[PDB]
Amino acid sequence: TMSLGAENSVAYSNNSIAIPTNFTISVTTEILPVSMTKTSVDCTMYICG
Amino acid sequence: KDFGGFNFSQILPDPSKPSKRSPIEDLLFNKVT
Ligand SMILES: *[C@@H]1O[C@H](CO)[C@@H](O[C@@H]2O[C@H](CO)[C@@H](O)[C@H](O)[C@H]2NC(C)=O)[C@H](O)[C@H]1NC(C)=O
Ligand SMILES: *[C@@H]1O[C@H](CO)[C@@H](O[C@@H]2O[C@H](CO)[C@@H](O)[C@H](O)[C@H]2NC(C)=O)[C@H](O)[C@H]1NC(C)=O
Ligand SMILES: *[C@@H]1O[C@H](CO)[C@@H](O[C@@H]2O[C@H](CO)[C@@H](O)[C@H](O)[C@H]2NC(C)=O)[C@H](O)[C@H]1NC(C)=O
Repeated sequence: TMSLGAENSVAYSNNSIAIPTNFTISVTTEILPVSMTKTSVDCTMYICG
Repeated sequence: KDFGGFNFSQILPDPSKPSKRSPIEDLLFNKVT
């Protein structure tokens, strides 16, 4: 059976906050298709030659 | 569940239910046939 994610319990309390002290500059890739191959079919030639 | 007066019982999972669903989620699953 698959595991959805690693378990993480956030330590919530009514008077505690977590503040970041550092940062990471992260570059991520996103690949998106834009166009396809432009295909034309001669219907008469394809069916009958 | 001390959230400064905010109540989330209707949306948090119900421990009593075997499916571990919220009351709203349980209602949604019941209303779909
Ligand atoms: C802020 O404090 C809380 C509580 O003192 C820390 O939460 C604990 O983290 C340890 C390490 O993973 C766990 O073993 C404990 O079970 C956590 N406690 C609770 C109540 O969840 C928390 O890690 C602290 N934050 C930082 C950045 O150190
Ligand atoms: C914030 O994180 C960066 C990591 O990018 C820390 O930079 C590193 O600092 C150590 C200690 O001087 C060096 O050995 C590493 O080579 C540094 N890494 C890079 C990429 O420069 C930075 O020191 C951290 N700052 C704080 C305040 O924690
Ligand atoms: C949050 O809301 C829940 C549900 O709206 C409250 O639970 C109700 O409590 C009363 C008083 O004991 C019962 O008569 C109801 O039957 C309970 N409803 C359900 C659905 O169990 C709850 O008291 C509210 N407050 C907190 C702090 O959880």
